Amino acid sequence: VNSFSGYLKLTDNVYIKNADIVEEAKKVKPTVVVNAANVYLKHGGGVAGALNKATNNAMQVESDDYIATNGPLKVGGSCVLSGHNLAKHCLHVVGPNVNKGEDIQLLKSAYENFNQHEVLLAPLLSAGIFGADPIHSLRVCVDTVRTNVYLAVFDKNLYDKLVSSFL
Ligand SMILES: O=C(O)c1csc(CCNC(=O)c2cc3nc[nH]c3cc2F)n1
Repeated sequence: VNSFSGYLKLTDNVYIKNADIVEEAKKVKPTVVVNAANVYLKHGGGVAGALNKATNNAMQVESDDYIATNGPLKVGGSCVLSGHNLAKHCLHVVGPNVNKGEDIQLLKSAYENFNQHEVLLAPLLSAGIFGADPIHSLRVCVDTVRTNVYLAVFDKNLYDKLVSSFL
């Protein structure tokens, strides 16, 4: 049993809810919240901008030190950093950004990072301002992630479309 509430069950291990991931993280304090990161960990907008704002920019400060030491992530890659006031840990995962021309096949590699964590609160990778089709992102998620993933979808209209079209 875990503390996630109000989710629709899509499969054995994937659950979904119309929710603001920031508010959901603040209430659950999950072990892992996933950020929709870019390779530079520049958390300017979308999910990343919202998560970072909720940490009062502490996420960005920590991220800048990480990049100064380690250099950029790979598209499809990830790193584990602090969850600050939102979670124990934040898994920063880089989905391909279609608006940068990045190969959508890397979306599966991005979701594979979730398998290193038994339970996660996450957004749909490469959705929103990353330009991919969220229906496709949900399909890749379901077909790739084997650990228990709680997906937060901010837009109610999109949430309803994702549920109604799910196979
Ligand atoms: O419906 C979805 O989940 C969806 C559609 S596009 C996309 C990526 C961009 N997300 C955001 O800008 C975003 C900003 C927030 N500010 C406060 N809480 C937020 C949650 C967010 F998700 N997510």
